[PDB]
Amino acid sequence: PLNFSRASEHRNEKGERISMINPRVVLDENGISHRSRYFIMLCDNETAIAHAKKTSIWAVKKDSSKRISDAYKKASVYFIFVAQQTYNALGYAQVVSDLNSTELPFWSDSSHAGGVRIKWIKTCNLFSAEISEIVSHMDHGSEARDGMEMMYDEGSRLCTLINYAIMKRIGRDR
RNA sequence: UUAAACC
Repeated sequence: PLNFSRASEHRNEKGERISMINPRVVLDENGISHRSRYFIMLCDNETAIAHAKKTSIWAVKKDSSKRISDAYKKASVYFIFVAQQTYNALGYAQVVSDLNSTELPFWSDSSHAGGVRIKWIKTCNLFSAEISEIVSHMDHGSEARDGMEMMYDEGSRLCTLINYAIMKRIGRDR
């Protein structure tokens, strides 16, 4: 079972922090991998998520746009989509363009900085108690804030849990 | 709906 209480204590022989799931993955002092970075999208709008599952365009919020665009410079960047009120996992996707003002989804509003293209990896409408728990403690033990970056081990565990449910025919949406 | 990466 994953426990972050001692995550800072997982270290290699050089003193670098390493992942609790895969000890070969070197992390910064925030638990983030320079190679693979994960952001949560807390979805409150059925129209937006259904349109994004069809068209693969997402609107990024002003408050998280700079950090996401900076992460896209040298890492693979993933968005994990979670329904805000129920914490159902809706899927996860890789960001395959940077922020731009040329291609916006029609549902974007003044909260959004611009658009990105995504490539869906899995889609679902899934309840999992461990996904719920990870989202509920993502901000230092308190609930995730929309657009926040999470730790490598949180992103990787969420992808594993989504994949596992889909392969068991649980929470599929297609 | 075969995560990616690392091995």
